[PDB]
Amino acid sequence: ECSVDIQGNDQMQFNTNAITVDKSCKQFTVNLSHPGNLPKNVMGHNWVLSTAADMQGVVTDGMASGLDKDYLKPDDSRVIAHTKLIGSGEKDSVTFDVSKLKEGEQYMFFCTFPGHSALMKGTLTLK
Ligand SMILES: [Ca+2]
Ligand SMILES: [Co+2]
Repeated sequence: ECSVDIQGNDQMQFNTNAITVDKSCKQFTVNLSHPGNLPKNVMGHNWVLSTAADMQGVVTDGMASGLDKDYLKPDDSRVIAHTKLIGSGEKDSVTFDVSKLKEGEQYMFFCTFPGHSALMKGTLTLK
C-alpha cells in the first residue's frame, strides 16, 4: 500500500530497477536496507529521486559534497526525495508527497555514492 522495500548490496545492485507509484497514493514510502557486510565509507547506499533531466547534476554535485553530506548537495532543489546514506546492517526510509510527481514525466532513482549510479539506478513512474 504506497510503499516499496529496496535493498542495495555489496555488488552495487538495487533488487529492483522500476517503481510504480499508484496515482491514488497521497504519500509514497521507500524502505531501503543494506544486506552484505561492507561499511558506509566503502559501499554506501542511498535512494535519491529526481527528474531524468536532473540526475547527472545531482550525482556529480553529490560526489563533490563528500561523505560529510551523505554525498548530496545540501538543500539540492533538484532532489525530489532521498534517504540517508547507509552501510551494512543499517536501514532507512523516506516518505514523499505524490503531488511532487506528474504522470508521463520521467523520474529516476539512483545512489549518489561515488560511481554507484552507473549500476544503481531505475525508473520511477506515476501510473
Ligand atoms: Ca528517515
Ligand atoms: Co551505493
